[PDB]
Amino acid sequence: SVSEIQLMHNLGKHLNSMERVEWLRKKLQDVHNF
Amino acid sequence: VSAEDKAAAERSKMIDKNLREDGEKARRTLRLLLLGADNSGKSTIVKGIFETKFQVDKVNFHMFDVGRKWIQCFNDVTAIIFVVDSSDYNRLQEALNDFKSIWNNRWLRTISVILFLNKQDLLAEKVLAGKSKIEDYFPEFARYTTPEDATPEPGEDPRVTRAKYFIRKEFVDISTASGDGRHICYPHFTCAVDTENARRIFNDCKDIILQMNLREYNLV
Amino acid sequence: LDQLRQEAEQLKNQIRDARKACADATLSQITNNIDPVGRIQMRTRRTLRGHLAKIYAMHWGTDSRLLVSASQDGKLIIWDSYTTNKVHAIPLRSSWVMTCAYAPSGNYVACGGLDNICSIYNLKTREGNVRVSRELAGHTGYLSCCRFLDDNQIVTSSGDTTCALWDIETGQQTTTFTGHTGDVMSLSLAPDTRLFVSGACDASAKLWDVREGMCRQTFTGHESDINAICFFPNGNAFATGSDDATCRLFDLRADQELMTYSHDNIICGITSVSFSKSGRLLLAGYDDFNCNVWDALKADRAGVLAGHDNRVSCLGVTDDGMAVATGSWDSFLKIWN
Amino acid sequence: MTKEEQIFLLHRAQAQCEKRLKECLPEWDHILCWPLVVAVPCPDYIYDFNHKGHAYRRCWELVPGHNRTWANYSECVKFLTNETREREVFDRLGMIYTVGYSVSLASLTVAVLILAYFRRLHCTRNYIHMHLFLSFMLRAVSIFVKDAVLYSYAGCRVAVTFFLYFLATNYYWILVEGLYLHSLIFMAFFSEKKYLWGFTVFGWGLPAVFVAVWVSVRATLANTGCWDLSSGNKKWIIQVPILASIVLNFILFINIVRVLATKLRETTRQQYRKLLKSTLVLMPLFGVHYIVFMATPYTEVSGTLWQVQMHYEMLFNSFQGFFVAIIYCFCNGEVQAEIKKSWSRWTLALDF
Amino acid sequence: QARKLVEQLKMEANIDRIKVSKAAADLMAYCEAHAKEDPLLTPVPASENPF
Amino acid sequence: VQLVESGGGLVQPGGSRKLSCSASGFAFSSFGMHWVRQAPEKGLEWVAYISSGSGTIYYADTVKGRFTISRDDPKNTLFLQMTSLRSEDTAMYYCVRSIYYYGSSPFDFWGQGTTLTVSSDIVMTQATSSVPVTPGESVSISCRSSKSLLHSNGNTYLYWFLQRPGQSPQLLIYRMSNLASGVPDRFSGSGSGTAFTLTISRLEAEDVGVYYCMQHLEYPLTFGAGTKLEL
Repeated sequence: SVSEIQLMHNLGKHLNSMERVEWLRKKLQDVHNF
Repeated sequence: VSAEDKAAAERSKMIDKNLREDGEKARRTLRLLLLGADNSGKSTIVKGIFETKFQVDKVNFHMFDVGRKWIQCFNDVTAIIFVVDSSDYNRLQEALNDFKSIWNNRWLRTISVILFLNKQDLLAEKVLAGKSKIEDYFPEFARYTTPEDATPEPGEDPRVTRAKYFIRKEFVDISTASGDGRHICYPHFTCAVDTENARRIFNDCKDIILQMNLREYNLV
Repeated sequence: LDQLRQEAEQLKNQIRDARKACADATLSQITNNIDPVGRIQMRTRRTLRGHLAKIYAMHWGTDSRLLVSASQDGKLIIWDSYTTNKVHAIPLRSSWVMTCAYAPSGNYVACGGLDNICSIYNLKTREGNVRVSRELAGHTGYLSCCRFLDDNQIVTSSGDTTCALWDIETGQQTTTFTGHTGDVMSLSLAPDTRLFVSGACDASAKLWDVREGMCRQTFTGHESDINAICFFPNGNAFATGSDDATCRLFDLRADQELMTYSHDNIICGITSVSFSKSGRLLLAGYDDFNCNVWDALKADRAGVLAGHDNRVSCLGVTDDGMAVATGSWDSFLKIWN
Repeated sequence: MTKEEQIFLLHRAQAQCEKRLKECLPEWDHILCWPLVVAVPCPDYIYDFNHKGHAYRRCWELVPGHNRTWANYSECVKFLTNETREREVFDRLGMIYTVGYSVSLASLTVAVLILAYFRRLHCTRNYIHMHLFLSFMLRAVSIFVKDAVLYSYAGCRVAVTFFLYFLATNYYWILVEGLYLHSLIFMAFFSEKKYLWGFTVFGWGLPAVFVAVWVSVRATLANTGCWDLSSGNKKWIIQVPILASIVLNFILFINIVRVLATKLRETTRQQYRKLLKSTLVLMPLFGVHYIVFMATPYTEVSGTLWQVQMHYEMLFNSFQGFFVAIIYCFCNGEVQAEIKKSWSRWTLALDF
Repeated sequence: QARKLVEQLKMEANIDRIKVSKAAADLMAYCEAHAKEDPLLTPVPASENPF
Repeated sequence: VQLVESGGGLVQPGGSRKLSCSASGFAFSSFGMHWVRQAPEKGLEWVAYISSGSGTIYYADTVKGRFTISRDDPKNTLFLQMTSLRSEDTAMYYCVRSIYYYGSSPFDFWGQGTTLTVSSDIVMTQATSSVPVTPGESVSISCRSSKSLLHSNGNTYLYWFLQRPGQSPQLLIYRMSNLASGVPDRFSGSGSGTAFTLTISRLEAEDVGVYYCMQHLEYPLTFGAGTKLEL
């Protein structure tokens, strides 16, 4: 594979999963307050 | 500008177009300088200035024979075909000195010489006869022997092979005495009947161009 | 034979002694207390393109505006340097041209080289085309230089160690000049067209009378071939350039070398030489791809013409002293001023 | 899945929970819809939750000392990891190619100017070198622009499109270098001006062909985000032609090295040093290092193979321009003579 | 032949010669005579220079 | 050098005709070509011009749009296509060769014309329409222009032609100062800005006709009224 492209694809997926985890992490906190 | 000057500039542009066309047509040819002396078949290799044109494998060659200033003229030439006579031994040293002078020529430091040794049949016949011995003209010949593993012949005489290789060694180690690798001497044999001379010149010119390209790329 | 050789040696010794006593002082110590030129910086006002190979010869016209250029591509080009236009494109029969000349009238141009033939081309004629007028044959070696005397007289030098005068209409040799041992490489006609000097590979220069046909003087100050020769505008001296990588200024009324121009870093031979209108600047063109402006009086490099990627082959000046022209092996002719 | 998709799914679940209520008592806690110790399976619409467990409630029991409902979500969050290991590796790989493309870009900018400011060095060889040196610089600049837009809409989809194009051109002008030298060694007195047309159209045009195909397919079938996320087997429309460029260049590299070994033998450590020198200086031009990991599949970021690949390629892909700019421009004999001749001309100017 | 060589040498020897100092003076005098008319030595005004 | 012209004849108004000039004796391909007509009794009028290589063409506003000028260099011919003929187009038409480069003499050769009968600009004028002369005397003919014909390149673009009875115009002096080939040295020209004179010393027979002065600084090429000399 082309490593330069793969790094962009992997970095994008990493950040996509991080934002999803940040959202769910915040959503769980609301459950704690509920 | 005036209309006269506009027309003059148009004429100049047409002249420039014609010059470009002529240069485009003439760019492809490869030049060659033919050097040597009398009784050497210099002018009998291929079948003011006696320029000749001949083609091989769609590649055009322009050989120039003149008749050492003016050597400056052939400074950007593909190769120098230096023909020598190796049948008469008295002037063999004269031919060696001429080869030395041309090989060390300042204008020709980067020009590879396609050295030709002509009339090898006469040399072989003289070797068989035994009337004249190269040792009488070059004593080191007496102390010379042909290489064991570097003698490809079609079934010729060991004496003839030894003499031919001695003369070739003299010329070649004159060539490599100080060459620095910027140009090479290509030795060959001609008997005035061998028609495989244009092929040799073509192969040696291809090798010269290849060596120049590699030197540009530093590969060699 | 032995007596003849002894007499020749005695006469040579007498000549050396006579010309040694006449040298009371030296031009070097006569021209020390003058104003040096300084820095001769010249810019390429025009650069001519159209020549697709090495330029070997170039000669100005009488009007200081039309110039012929002969190059190894096998073409004589007439340039109008004022508008950088191409007035004519003359195809040569032989591409190994080493000299060219412009007729003083402007009706004709001359070209010569390795073919031993000086071709004359009629420029100003009806039908609106430049056409070959006369081919001068009779030289045995290659032609080194050629200069017109008039519409019917041209002087040439060859590599057979000779110089000749020709009648173009008859196309016949009117006088043959003999005495040079090596190949003659350059010739300069006097301003009065009565004498001309020639230098050869024998490292000597000889002065010839155009009419009589005799060698009036012979000069020896070089230890190598002389490649270029130029008459002073005064006509009473000249300059030679040699493979020695040195120039030398000779006189005629003193019969011995006057000056030598050399530099330690200069080991390349002199390809061409010419003089400005005043004769104060002997301009030389070398193999190191540049030209030097040697003060002929002081013999110093007062300037450099460094714009050529390859060896400078030809170097001339206009008849009005307004511009210089240099042609080099880079296939570019350049007008500097 | 993505953040936006998850937010949409949670909103759909909230509406569905409301519908159930209209049709202890059920209630919505912003994640789950508990029924009427009560244990509920971990919701299936939360991507990062552990679906092998459940959340425990008490029937609803309030938090002692507070007025908030009590629930236990420990099981669903078992797999969540606050680990920065993967991101740190990404950042380090970002630093490697940023430095290498910085020096590679800086040196090739000088290399292009030198081959242009000297009309002496104007041949079909240096023209091809000029285009290659330009492809290297454009590829480096594309990465900087793509990095500054993706990580910092049609606005960000242009940076990705230029990235995939100017990258593909560099791999294809590296191929032209090898193809030119191949023909320059294996074709007898081959025409040079005629081939300069094909090389320039092939070195810039063909990369546009399958990159323009990428834009069409992404805009018709996967028009989402900045196109910086793999959409399945779409990546191979760009990479496969680039991977072909690497294999073909390797094939040419062996031939050139092979022949150079024949010549040095048909002219001994003194011979092996020469072949070694020729091979090493001829490797950067051909991109020989690309062959090692050209066939590496998409592997786990924490894996060992992935770590070796990225630290290897991000170092030698980014520094390749540096080597090409020195071996072929600054180490060329003709180039050095022009610098010395130019310096002498300037030195003669100082002689005033 | 040697006879022609000796004859030419005698002819060249039996000529009028002046001291090199006077020839140098003549060359300097001519340089000064044409000194004020050589644009290649003193640049001419840009309006007068054809190029 | 010959420029033989064909065409002419009777034509009904509003028709079309083709005039031809066949050239033989010079390098046609390197020569520009011009057309010049002459009314039944008036002076000369420029019509068209085609440059070498057919890269530049000019016409006259009087006939622009309806005339076309072309050339067949391999055939060594010059063509003038006419369209929408008017009653003012009845004249005698001439073809002229003119090569352009430094030191050249444009309008060097004219030709014998063909008769056609049908059933702003720089201005120079000739004050005298008739000037009796006697053999052996000196005659000075001056003609002035609207503006200065001197250019930045130093050329004063004035040309002199003589038209003897039953003959085509022949050039005498070009660029106001330079003699031509085949013309006796007795003719000369000179002048300064806007003041142009032509001198003939030792006037002889065969020098009787109409003198026309022309300019070439910028198109259209305008002719003078014509000064006629009578015994």
